[PDB]
Amino acid sequence: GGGGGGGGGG
Amino acid sequence: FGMGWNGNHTELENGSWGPRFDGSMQLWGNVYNNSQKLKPYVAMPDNIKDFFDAGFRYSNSLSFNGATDKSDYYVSFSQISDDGMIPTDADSYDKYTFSARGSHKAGALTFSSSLNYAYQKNNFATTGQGLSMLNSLYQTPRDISIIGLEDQNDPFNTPGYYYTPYGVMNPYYILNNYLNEYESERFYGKFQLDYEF
Amino acid sequence: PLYVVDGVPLNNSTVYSTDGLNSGYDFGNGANAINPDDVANMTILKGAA
Amino acid sequence: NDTEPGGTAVEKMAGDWWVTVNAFIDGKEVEDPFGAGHLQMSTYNTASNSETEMWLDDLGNFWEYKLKVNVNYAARTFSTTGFVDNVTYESKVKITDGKVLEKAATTPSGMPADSIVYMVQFDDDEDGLTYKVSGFRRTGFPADDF
Amino acid sequence: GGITTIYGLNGGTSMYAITGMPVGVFKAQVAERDPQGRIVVNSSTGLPVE
Amino acid sequence: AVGLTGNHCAAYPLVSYLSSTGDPRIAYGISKTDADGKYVGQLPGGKT
Amino acid sequence: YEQKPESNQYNTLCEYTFTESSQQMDYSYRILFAGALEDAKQVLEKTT
Amino acid sequence: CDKSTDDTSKVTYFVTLEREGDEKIVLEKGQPFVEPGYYAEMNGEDITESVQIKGSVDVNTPGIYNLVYAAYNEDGFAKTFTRTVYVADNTASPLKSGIYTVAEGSKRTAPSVVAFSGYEIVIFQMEPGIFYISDFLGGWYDQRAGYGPDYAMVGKFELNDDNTITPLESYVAGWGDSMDQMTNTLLDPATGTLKWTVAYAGQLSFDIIVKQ
Amino acid sequence: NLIYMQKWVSLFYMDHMEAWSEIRRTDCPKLSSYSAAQIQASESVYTP
Ligand SMILES: [Ca+2]
Ligand SMILES: [Mg+2]
Repeated sequence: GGGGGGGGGG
Repeated sequence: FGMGWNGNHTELENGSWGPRFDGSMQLWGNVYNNSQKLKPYVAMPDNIKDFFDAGFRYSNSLSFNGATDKSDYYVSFSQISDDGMIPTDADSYDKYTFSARGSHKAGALTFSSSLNYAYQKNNFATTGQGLSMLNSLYQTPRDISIIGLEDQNDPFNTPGYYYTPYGVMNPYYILNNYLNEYESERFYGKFQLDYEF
Repeated sequence: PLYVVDGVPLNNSTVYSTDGLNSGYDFGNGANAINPDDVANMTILKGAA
Repeated sequence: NDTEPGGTAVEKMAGDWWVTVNAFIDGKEVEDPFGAGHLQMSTYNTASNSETEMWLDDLGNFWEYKLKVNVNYAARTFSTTGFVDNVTYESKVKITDGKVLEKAATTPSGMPADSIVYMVQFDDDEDGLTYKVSGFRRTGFPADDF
Repeated sequence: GGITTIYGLNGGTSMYAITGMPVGVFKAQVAERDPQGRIVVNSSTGLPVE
Repeated sequence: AVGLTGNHCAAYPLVSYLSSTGDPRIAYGISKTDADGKYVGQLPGGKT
Repeated sequence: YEQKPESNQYNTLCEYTFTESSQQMDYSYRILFAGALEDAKQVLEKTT
Repeated sequence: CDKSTDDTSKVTYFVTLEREGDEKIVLEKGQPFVEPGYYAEMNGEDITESVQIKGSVDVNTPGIYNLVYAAYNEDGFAKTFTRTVYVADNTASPLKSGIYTVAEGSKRTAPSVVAFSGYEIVIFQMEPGIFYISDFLGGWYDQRAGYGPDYAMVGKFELNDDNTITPLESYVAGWGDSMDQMTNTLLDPATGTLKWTVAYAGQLSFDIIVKQ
Repeated sequence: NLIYMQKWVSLFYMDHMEAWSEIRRTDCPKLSSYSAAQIQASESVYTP
């Protein structure tokens, strides 16, 4: 499926 | 455990993979004008809980009524104004309605009518994975005082010297400086003609 | 379900963000506009036959 | 009404340690003969997650040894029965009189940390000595590092 | 095919409608297991293997 | 650069080669380290 | 290039730990075939 | 109702410390050591008088003397810098101490070749024949790629009357480590430069040369 | 090797999909025989 997301800083 | 990554201590993380809480005095946050904040390395278990306020909501509703053996009449008004528990006025909802409903019978004929107007003004504290309030809020070390970040006359809370630069921002900045408003106006109603024969 | 008020279909359109991942927000649905103090009776027809 | 995070069966005796290695020569204890200073080592549960054995891993910083030791979790003691195979390079190690002492040691920052102490012997040590590996649990503050 | 996305992240958890299954089936990354139930992990890091 | 933050750093094979050959193109799209001012590449998959 | 130490977007490309379900090129697959290749088919139908 | 997580922090005001003068100094036996100077600031007030210095320079005994300069915060936080002082042997020699600069023609040799120049190294004599060298590699790792002093090849060498140079000892901390072989070494007692090519970890070698 | 190694530098920050494919066709740059951990431990074994 579509949408994507980032990760975080660390 | 407090602020850090890889189990090691850090002065700038958005997370709590640091050492086990010591009580020792360690540094944290950015450096402003050759100065830095220094605090005991302890947990602040209420920090996220303390960030919230109490939402308040006040409502006023009126109605006017009457009838005869051939007619009836209803007219009402409602008002609602919510400023929820997230700080500032970003949780807002104002509802206003007005209604007027009548029916009159004259013989076999009945004509009635209802007309309603609705207003709303929503303001929303936007969510998401970027520079939003809650995402920025969850990404806090267990030892960092969140409500200590609201004072913008404290340079260390200004966006350029916020304690962590990892994809998040000072939550009180985001709520005080972003915008996501909605205003709506709405009219609906009906007309009915009944005739028995 | 189809909201029917007196008895005319009521608009029940929802206004919420189309990208819930980065700018999630929700601004209400069409039934939220009716004032509950005006309701005499509500009857929910569950079946579709 | 509070969630318990849990752990492996030997959680409190696993960990990272900053140890040094002394050696008993002529009956008197010699402070770090090999001059290796403070060395990192780890202990940690086995895949079986029993409460009667754990891994002792020097990380290759002294003799390059890593073996399973028997564990008395209640007493916080560990040892081997005789010499046990090493998993790192085909040797044998003997761990005697090991113990993990809660909050007993002191970090370089002057704070309480867990102490660890055990005696060790190696079947390829041509001098046949018995060494005393002692140290504390690593805090994670750079100031407590070496 | 007998499958169609209803909503779902790219290379992440996704909710489907699949032919002989209830509305809203979820698929998500689980770790590899040996034929005997045990969890496969990476020889060098220790972390699970997809 | 807009959708995400900066995620890419120089990799070790490219940096060691541009350094060995004296190539001045080592300055195009790559930036000296903000700490010592030299060119450093990261061994593939070796961040952690 | 490699994955910057302080962010985490491309760990699985660098460590070769993606899989088929990681969809690491579904966006491009759709662009090339349902974007470009279809438009091209239409072009060759419409002009001589 | 009442809130429980007020910020407990104290704002600590750090110290600034600036070294005035060279970092490495080479003096001859008997020549007095004069403090080059330093400046220390805290919140704009001058705290130069508060700097502590650990170490001493025995000008009448050849060797290496390290001095550590430090100034301290009110919360005990410190900034520091190091100054290293070297002492010669007094005895004459065509090799003069001590701060040398890697000259024009210094390069790799295996497997690549790359030109480097401009880097400083340190050479002083601790015995009428034996000299201490801070980096046989002319800074190919120390200050070329910035790997640090640990990646400098320290050692000793004993000047021959052929004016060739015979290596006594060499060691690179952090890799092992010592050189493989030493060849093409001699001193032109009028340049005044010293040449050497040194071979390293199995398949490396350089062709450096130094001058004041 | 010299034509291929410069083809590789040339395609940095220009056309990475091709760079990957020309690495695959010509297998130059060669894959080193040393591990990432062996290269990190002693740089001298690595051919830049
Ligand atoms: Ca509010
Ligand atoms: Mg298309």
